[PDB]
Amino acid sequence: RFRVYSKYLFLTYPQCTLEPQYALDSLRTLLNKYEPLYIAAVRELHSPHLHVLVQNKLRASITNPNALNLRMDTSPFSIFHPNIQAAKDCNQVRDFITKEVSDVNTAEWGTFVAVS
DNA sequence: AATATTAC
Ligand SMILES: [Mn+2]
Ligand SMILES: [Mn+2]
Repeated sequence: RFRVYSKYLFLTYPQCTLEPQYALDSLRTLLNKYEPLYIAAVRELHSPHLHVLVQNKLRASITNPNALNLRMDTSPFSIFHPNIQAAKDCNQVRDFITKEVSDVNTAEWGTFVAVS
């Protein structure tokens, strides 16, 4: 039985290559009930993988482990599944994934929130 | 969970 109940989410999509911008744009509508405040999306192309950090205005309660899955819009139309965690420190997470980044592979939206 | 071994 899986439950993530948090305002702040650290997503990881292994073996995933989605352009960070489209991952950001569609995760923003998937999460729109929780009013996303800030989103950062970083593709790492050295095990190719996505990291996403999401700061919402309301505590998101996620109980469907597939609710955030993403599908390519071209062949082979693969489902991409994330590790979904509550972020223990948004500053540490942000630091981790932006350090992992070229600035071509990054996508931000909104104003970063200074958690307390 | 459920990608996968990536994930503060
Ligand atoms: Mn990484
Ligand atoms: Mn870890």
